[PDB]
This record gives sequence, C-alpha cells and structure tokens, in this order.
Amino acid sequence: ADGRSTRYWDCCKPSCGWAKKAPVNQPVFSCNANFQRITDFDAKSGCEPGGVAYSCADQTPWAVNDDFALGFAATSIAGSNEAGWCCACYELTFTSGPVAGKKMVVQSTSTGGDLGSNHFDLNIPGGGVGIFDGCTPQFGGLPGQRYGGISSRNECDRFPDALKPGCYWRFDWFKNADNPSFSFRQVQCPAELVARTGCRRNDDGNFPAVQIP
Ligand SMILES: OC[C@H]1O[C@@H](O[C@H]2[C@H](O)[C@@H](O)[C@H](O)O[C@@H]2CO)[C@H](O)[C@@H](O)[C@@H]1O
Repeated sequence: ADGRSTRYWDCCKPSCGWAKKAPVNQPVFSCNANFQRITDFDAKSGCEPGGVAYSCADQTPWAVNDDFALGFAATSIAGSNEAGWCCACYELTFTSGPVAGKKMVVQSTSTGGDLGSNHFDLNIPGGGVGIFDGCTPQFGGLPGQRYGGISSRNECDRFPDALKPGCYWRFDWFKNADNPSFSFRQVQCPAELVARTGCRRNDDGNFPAVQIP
C-alpha cells in the first residue's frame, strides 16, 4: 500500500506507552525530563499540566548505511486501528523526493488522526511540536516553527545533547526531504527497535523479516 509522511517531535508521552492499547508484552517506554526511562506506565503525560512522562530520546532515527535507516513513527493506517498498529513495524520504501528508493524500517509508537489514509508522522527532533508543546516544560523548548520545525542543519547545534543525533539525521541521511511519499508493508520488528521501546506485539511472528545490512 501507499502512504504519506510528515515529521514531528512534541516531547509528549506516546499513545502506545499506555497499557491495554494493544497485544504487547509491555507498552512503549516513556521517560522523565532528563530522558531516563520511567517504570510506571500509568504516569501522567508531560503534555498535560503537572505531567511527568515525556518521549525518550533513544526513540529517534539513525542511519545504518546510505540506503537504509531505522526509526519510529506515529501512525494512522486505513483498514486498521490502534490495537492493530501499536508497536507494529513497517518497511517504508520512499517513492518521492531526494530519498526516493531508500528504505527505512520504523516501529509505530503513537497514533495520528488521518481517516482513510496511510499517514506516518516520523519521529524527528526539530520536526515540529504541532498542537502540544511538551518540550518547553521538559527542558526549555526547541527552536523552529510549530508545524515543520527548524530549517537548517546548523539549528541542530543548539539542541540538548540527547536529541542532536536524531536532528542531524534529517539533514544527513534524509536529505531534508519534505514529506516524501512511500510504499509500505508490515514486517516483523528488528531487535534493534524493540530494544529502544521495550514493546513487542504478540503477532510479530506472522510477518516477514527484514535483513538489516
Ligand atoms: O499534523 C501532522 C504533523 O504536521 C507536522 O507539520 C507538517 C504540516 O502539517 C504540513 O502542512 C507541512 O507541510 O509539513 C509539516 C512537516 O511534516 C508537525 O510538524 C507535526 O507536529 C504534526 O504532528
């Protein structure tokens, strides 16, 4: 199937970070203000007044080589629901922009709201906070516009150290692609991705595996 991508980073607790959202071993980890994992899955989101749980900095993208990357996304997939996509992994092959032909395997860690579409909101620090700014309360805020975030690579240098690597990836591996389209299929999650969220679905074994170069 084909879909559409956007980019974001709002610092909020991800929607698959609550129990009973899907058939998983444990929900996606959330983190405290200094990015340390928290073990109470019921902690209040940092995007709500008085909340303490934020997005973890290790749930950011990285390049394995020039044609293949790994990362995370907030998703809305036509024909399915949050119990079907939370913690599932998908292989994307970009079909437009400067990254056309490149592949990226992502794990869904949150939910978007685009009915009838296959929307993947890629986790990218500096990609834009959108409606909720959890980053201001967390550490003082991130630069950039609300929708779309920063403009140039040099802006990543003023970010907190734990979010710099994901910020640079947008300009380096991703070539600053602006909402590229893609074709995708559901795949078994790589161990590398499950290591950062802690969340593996019970039906993961019913899908094909991908070979990380
Ligand atoms: O609402 C989805 C997502 O949008 C992100 O901004 C988009 C914006 O909606 C689109 O008009 C513009 O062309 O591209 C940007 C970047 O993809 C926003 O950054 C996210 O917080 C939000 O979740």
